[PDB]
Amino acid sequence: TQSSLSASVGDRTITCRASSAVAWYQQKPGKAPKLLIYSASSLYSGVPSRFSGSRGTDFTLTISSLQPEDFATYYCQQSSSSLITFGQGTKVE
Amino acid sequence: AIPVIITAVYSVVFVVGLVGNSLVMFVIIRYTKMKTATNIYIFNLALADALVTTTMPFQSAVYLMNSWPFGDVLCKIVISIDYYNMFTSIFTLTMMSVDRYIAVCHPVKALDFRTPLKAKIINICIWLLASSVGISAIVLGGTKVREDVDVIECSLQFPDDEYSWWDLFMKICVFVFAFVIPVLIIIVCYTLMILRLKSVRLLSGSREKDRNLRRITKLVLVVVAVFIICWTPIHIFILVEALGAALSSYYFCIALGYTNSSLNPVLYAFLDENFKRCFRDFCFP
Amino acid sequence: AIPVIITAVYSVVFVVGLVGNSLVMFVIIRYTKMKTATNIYIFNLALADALVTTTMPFQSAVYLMNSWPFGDVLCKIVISIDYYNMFTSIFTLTMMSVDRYIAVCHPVKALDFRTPLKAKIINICIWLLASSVGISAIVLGGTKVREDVDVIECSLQFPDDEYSWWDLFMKICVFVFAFVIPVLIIIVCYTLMILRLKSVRLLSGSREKDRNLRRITKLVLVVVAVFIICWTPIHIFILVEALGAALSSYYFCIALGYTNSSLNPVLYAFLDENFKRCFRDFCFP
Amino acid sequence: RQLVESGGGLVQPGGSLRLSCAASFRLYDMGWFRQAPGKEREGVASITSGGSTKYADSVKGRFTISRDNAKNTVYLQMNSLEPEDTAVYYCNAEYRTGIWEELLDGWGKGTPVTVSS
Amino acid sequence: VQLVESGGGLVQPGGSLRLSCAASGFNFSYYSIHWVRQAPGKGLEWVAYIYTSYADVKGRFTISADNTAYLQMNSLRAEDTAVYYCARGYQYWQYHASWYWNGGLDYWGQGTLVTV
Ligand SMILES: CCn1cc(CN2[C@H]3C=C(c4cccc(O)c4)[C@](C)(C[C@@H]3C(=O)OC)[C@H]2C)cn1
Ligand SMILES: CCn1cc(CN2[C@H]3C=C(c4cccc(O)c4)[C@](C)(C[C@@H]3C(=O)OC)[C@H]2C)cn1
Repeated sequence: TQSSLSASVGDRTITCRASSAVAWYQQKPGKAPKLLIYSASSLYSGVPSRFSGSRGTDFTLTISSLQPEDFATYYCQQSSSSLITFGQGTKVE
Repeated sequence: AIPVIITAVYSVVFVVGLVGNSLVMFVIIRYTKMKTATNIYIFNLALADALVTTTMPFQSAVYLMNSWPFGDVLCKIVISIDYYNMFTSIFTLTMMSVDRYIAVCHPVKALDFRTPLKAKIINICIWLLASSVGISAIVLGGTKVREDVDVIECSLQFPDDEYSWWDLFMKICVFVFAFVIPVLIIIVCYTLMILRLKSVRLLSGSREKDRNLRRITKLVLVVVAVFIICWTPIHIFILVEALGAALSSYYFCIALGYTNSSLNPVLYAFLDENFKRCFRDFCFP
Repeated sequence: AIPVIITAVYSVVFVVGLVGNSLVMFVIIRYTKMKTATNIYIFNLALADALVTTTMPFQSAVYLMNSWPFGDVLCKIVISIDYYNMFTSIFTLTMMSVDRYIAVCHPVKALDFRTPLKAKIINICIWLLASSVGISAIVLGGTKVREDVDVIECSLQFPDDEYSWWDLFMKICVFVFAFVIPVLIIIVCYTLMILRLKSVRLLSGSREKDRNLRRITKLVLVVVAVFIICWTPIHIFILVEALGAALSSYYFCIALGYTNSSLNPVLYAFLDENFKRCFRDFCFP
Repeated sequence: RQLVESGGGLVQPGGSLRLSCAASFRLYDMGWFRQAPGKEREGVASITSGGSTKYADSVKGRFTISRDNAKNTVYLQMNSLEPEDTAVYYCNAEYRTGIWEELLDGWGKGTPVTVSS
Repeated sequence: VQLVESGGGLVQPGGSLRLSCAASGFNFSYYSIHWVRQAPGKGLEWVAYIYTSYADVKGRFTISADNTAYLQMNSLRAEDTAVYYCARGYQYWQYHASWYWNGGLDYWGQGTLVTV
């Protein structure tokens, strides 16, 4: 559980409510997914510092400054005993 | 584990058979009352049966391991011992039957022909006559590796071109010269002997001598009638294989023929009173 | 008193031990893969064991009737074979332990000293060095009739005036030169080898060579330990009787020592991969 | 044999951690390997039986490892933990099944460690 | 590290298909492979991983691995049409799974279109 967000370039906050750790994935339309945040608090290698993830029970990703390239759907992946489930997905326009 | 367990015949008997044959030979050699012509021929039988007994593990390693790991020289020795035993036993039994016929039907000439020294000479010539195949087995015996399964075979080694015919000729000659003629001679001698015994059955002479004569004759008869109910299946099977479940029957016939080397001491102990007394005295003095 | 127990043990030895040791010797001789120094010593051990299992039917003639019907020459041969086996087995085990110690603690000299040709020369030297007792037993062996029970006994005949001193001297010398000193050498070698193994068991680092070396060392250790526990009761019993239900214990010790000749092929098959593979190939090609 | 690891927990930056790799006939070379999600496997420490220790260039000056020969267990001490150390630490172990057995390499299950709070 | 997915084609409903993934640039023994599909106009959803598991897809789906991974399809449904992506993760990802660690799927392929 996380739908649509409208913001301009340079505007700062998406929450994916569930308690295992989570990972955030970004997918441009018609493009393969890429990993941004792992262990819910660690930035993936080669990723700009704008994206940052914070833990209580509702994990959230914050972008310091929006960019024209930063416009796609963000997916939250959560682990369990024997399964991982991706989030519904939010698209920023 | 059945083949190893069923091998217990090859071990327990023959271990016992060697001991019995050695005891028979020792009793004949030591005691001075044991030196008669029949006992000398029995000594020859026991010597052959004790010689063939010592080669039993060399047939147990075969039949079980299906191959011969003992080499060419041991193959030659074992083959020679087998042929020597098979020839000498039947020749000595034929001489036993002829000697008994002489003793019974011709008591006049039996006073000089049945000398123990003459019996020893006859034994020596029996062993020399059996050397025709005893030495040919040494010369021709050897090991040949099978060309399709890598199994070493111990057998006679005839030339490859006409082996086919040489093996058949050798088997035919072996059968004729070791089973047919000696058994025919034994049958003729014992038929004449039984006819004479039946004719004089109602008018027998001195009872003390008659008892010993009939007792020794009924022992020789049982020994011969055990040798030829024990050695009959192997000859017939070999001939019908050369001319014409089979493997199981093959190993039973071999085992029965080798068993004959162990029953002779038991027969002597049961039937011959002197042998029984000697056995009891030696076992429990 | 049931006599078939030890007789059945003797017969099982007489067949199975002969078959297994013959297989071991054939495998060592045939395959070039199995021509190593420790395998040469194992060949010598198997040769001695196979020689001692041939005389099993002659051993079982005692304890069945308690006398010797085989004569002086066979008594000499049997005593010589017994002493040859006793000395050669322990000397070969001592040389195996020394060879393993050299291979483990002095790998630099192992390349020079552990060639199979040197192992063969050492085997001949072992057979010649143990011939001081084999030839002595041939010379002194014989049969002497008991004058109180009319029982023939096969044993060594020292001079009658000093039989008590000669008998105690020979039994003492056999105990120290065939049990005590070789066992001490084996114990020292294996203590040093265990120390070296454990010290390098921190940082041993050559996979294949170390694996093979430790496996073969364990095999040799097990063989030595089985020999130790099979030949200890008889040595102690003989020593105690010489110095100081007993007959039941006496023949159990004798039988236990003879069963060691049959367990070596089983040990090789269970504790060696190459020997097991060769046995499988020979049995089922 | 079974290889057991522990000492993995959420740690704030600059903290300290103590790992533990144990097995249950004796251990010869017992190393420590880290695997980041976006990086290949890299070794950080390797201690022999005699106590000789080798460290990686980044790990030098902050990482301490010692071998306990009595219990055949290792602890490796995290000092000055940083988010760049976020990875999974795998226990590479060289051991012998038995005194008369071959030398084998044991790989631990792996423990996750993240420097975050 | 490159990942290639193949084997997607036109399949009638109730049919069967096999998907293969190509692994290159890493030790296959030290990593696990997972299949994730995205239905058109829909979010991402896990398929299965290769130590195997299936989504509550269970029974209807079978997965196997060789340096190749094979997915077994039996009695395909109408909703099974999607783009299948091949991703690589930690081999002991379930064991490492906990409340403070989530390694994620670092490398993904390009996607394979399966229509039904
Ligand atoms: C491992 C056991 N084994 C033994 C052999 C060969 N023997 C058996 C059969 C023979 C034989 C007998 C009569 C006529 C004939 O033409 C041949 C031998 C001559 C005697 C042996 C035997 O039967 O004595 C009970 C010999 C070649 C093969 N396998
Ligand atoms: C019927 C069986 N039997 C065999 C014998 C004689 N043997 C047994 C005892 C002896 C011996 C052994 C150790 C120390 C020692 O001073 C002497 C022999 C030298 C070896 C035989 C044995 O024990 O090998 C298991 C030999 C004379 C008497 N009866």
